[PDB]
Amino acid sequence: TIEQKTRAFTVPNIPLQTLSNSRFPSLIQGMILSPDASQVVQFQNGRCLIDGQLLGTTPATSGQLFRVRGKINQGARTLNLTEVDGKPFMAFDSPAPVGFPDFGKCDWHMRISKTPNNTSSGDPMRSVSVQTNVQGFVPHLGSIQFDEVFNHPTGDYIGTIEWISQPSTPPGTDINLWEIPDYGSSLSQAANLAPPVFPPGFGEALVYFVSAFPGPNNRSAPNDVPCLLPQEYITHFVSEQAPTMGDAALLHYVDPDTNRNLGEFKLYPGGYLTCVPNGVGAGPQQLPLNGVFLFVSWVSRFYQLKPVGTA
Amino acid sequence: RAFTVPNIPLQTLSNSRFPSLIQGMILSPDASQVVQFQNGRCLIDGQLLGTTPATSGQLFRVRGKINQGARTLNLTEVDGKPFMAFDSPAPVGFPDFGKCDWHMRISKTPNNTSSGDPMRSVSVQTNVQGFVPHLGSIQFDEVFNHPTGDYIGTIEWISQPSTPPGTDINLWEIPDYGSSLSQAANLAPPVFPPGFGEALVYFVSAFPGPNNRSAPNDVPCLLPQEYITHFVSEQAPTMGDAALLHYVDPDTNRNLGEFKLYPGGYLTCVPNGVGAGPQQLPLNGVFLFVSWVSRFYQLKPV
Ligand SMILES: CC(=O)N[C@H]1[C@H](Oc2ccc([N+](=O)[O-])cc2)O[C@H](CO)[C@@H](O[C@@H]2O[C@@H](C)[C@@H](O)[C@@H](O)[C@@H]2O)[C@@H]1O[C@@H]1O[C@H](CO)[C@H](O)[C@H](O)[C@H]1O[C@@H]1O[C@@H](C)[C@@H](O)[C@@H](O)[C@@H]1O
Ligand SMILES: CC(=O)N[C@H]1[C@H](Oc2ccc([N+](=O)[O-])cc2)O[C@H](CO)[C@@H](O[C@@H]2O[C@@H](C)[C@@H](O)[C@@H](O)[C@@H]2O)[C@@H]1O[C@@H]1O[C@H](CO)[C@H](O)[C@H](O)[C@H]1O[C@@H]1O[C@@H](C)[C@@H](O)[C@@H](O)[C@@H]1O
Ligand code: NA
Ligand code: NA
Repeated sequence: TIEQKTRAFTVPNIPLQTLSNSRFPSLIQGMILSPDASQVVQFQNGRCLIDGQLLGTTPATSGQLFRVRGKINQGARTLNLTEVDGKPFMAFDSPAPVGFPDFGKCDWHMRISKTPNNTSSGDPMRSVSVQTNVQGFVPHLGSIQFDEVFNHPTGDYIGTIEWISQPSTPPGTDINLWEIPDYGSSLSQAANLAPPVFPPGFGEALVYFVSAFPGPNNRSAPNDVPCLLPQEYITHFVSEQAPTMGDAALLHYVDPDTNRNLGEFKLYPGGYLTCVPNGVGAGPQQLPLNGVFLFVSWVSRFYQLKPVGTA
Repeated sequence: RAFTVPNIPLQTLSNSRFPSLIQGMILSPDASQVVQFQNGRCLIDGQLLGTTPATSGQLFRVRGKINQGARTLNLTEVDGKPFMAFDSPAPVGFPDFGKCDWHMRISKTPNNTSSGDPMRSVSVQTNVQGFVPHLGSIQFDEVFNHPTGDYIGTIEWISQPSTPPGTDINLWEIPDYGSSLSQAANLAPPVFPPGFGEALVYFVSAFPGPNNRSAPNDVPCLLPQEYITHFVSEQAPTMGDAALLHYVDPDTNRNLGEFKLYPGGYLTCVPNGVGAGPQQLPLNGVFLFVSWVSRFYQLKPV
């Protein structure tokens, strides 16, 4: 319809501190730049074009995000993946089932239970561990491998990663949540991976939204999980499907108390934000978390942003 | 601002009492069922009620301080901000699962270590003297012999209440937020069956744990969480007694049934006799706002 092809672009009118991470369900706790200015990312969750096209394993909503489901035989180590709703995972079509975790460079410590409940007594929760850099980690091929033999009844199991730790191998290496796992095998490449996102350069830098995930690391600091977009942005775009009318959407991060612009950002159609750091050490991490991103105008990709923060 | 609801199939939307996909749309098994959920409560102009969060990020989490050797979790908001006593039933997003024991998993935050499993199991009964979230605290079943600090987590699975012994889980109910001395202030109000041929519509998702029926623990809620987020963002003024919705098959554009969305944040339909109701409909439909109507507008039976 005319209305559909002329639908004005909008973003959710909610403060950032109230919005959610798109790599796991949690409130956003900060904005950061990547420690390495050359950091390329290839997250498989939290990937959506601003006209509402989902990429990688990204779900439309948080209901499906960061869950794992599959069948496992008693005495086996192999979880044969399905979609979160129990339907078959069409392998080679996607890197993994929709919402499957994309936490690379760490060990996963999962909690799962047999579904649906068919019991009248007892604790149904089971602890399993998954390494992501071993030959058995092949979600693209339809399966992942637990560390230990699964001595519990054969069936359909659902759950999630509860906490993460430093990868078992190579021994001594740290968690690196900037990376995704290898979804494929030594024999087969993972098909339909969401593409990499490169630093824009020319004064601009990628903006990441972070939330702490349980577990230790070599730095005795929170495991901050960076993502490109709040989940509510993704849901909004999927619902709205507003046509992209320019190279980038200029956003102002506005203080709700004073109505003053705290920082200029560009939201690119590929589904990521940039800013111009106001010198070394400056950046969006210096801004309060109660601001609201407001859509100002479609702009050229060459449009220059006022630098944000203080060096 | 014109009123709209999210253009996303129902099966892709989320429960507003815990983060999970909606797996069904039902009427209450008891036609006289009154509900008083504290989460998933939002006026359709974007006004949150009870303990309802704007988004799923805050939903169904518990945070507080606990001392090594104590049984008491002194609650904060999920972001660590102080919780004000006597003001609300509980912190924003605090679970509202009544008539069950809670089996929680929590961890000390932020991480300040390079070693170890940080996860702790604790259990909470909701009908005991120590369950007083309105006063800012809940009591664990066992003494907490783990380091003092700021803990965050959620309910992992539920079971039949410890007392009275033998009683079953009933997720149509909420816990007792209040104390012996005072009732909880600012509870979201009860929602009563509308009568006049109409019936309340509930969105259901399964939650882990046993029960006396050896069946799934089904969690009913009044609105998908995405509807709440939408209303909070849009803040569209209510301009009729009810918003008339069509539940549309997006594959064909066929109208599968008429519903009313009331200003108080709940949906009704008219069942076409017994056996009929929204549970007969496929879950891939999208609700579409059609018109503001008066409360006397008669719905076509579903
Ligand atoms: C405190 C506890 O663990 N209670 C268990 C109970 O434990 C014992 C029974 C007898 C002895 N003994 O001879 O000395 C020692 C320990 O065992 C029964 C039977 O297995 C458990 O009840 C059953 O499982 C529950 C999950 C419910 O489905 C219940 O209906 C079943 O009968 C009992 O577990 C507790 O049951 C309570 C209701 O009666 C209530 O549901 C409570 O939350 C349950 O405790 C939880 O589950 C336990 C298995 C355990 O994990 C505990 O830490 C949890 O809090
Ligand atoms: C298999 C295991 O449990 N590995 C543990 C290791 O356990 C033992 C140490 C010594 C004995 N013994 O003398 O007989 C027996 C078992 O203990 C070390 C600490 O000394 C653990 O490493 C530390 O904790 C981890 C969570 C990491 O933070 C790590 O950096 C710390 O040094 C070790 O845990 C495993 O470490 C691996 C990296 O080296 C990897 O992170 C792996 O996932 C860890 O295993 C998990 O955590 C354990 C504590 C345990 O809960 C296990 O079930 C988990 O899979
Ligand atoms: Na692999
Ligand atoms: Na109480």
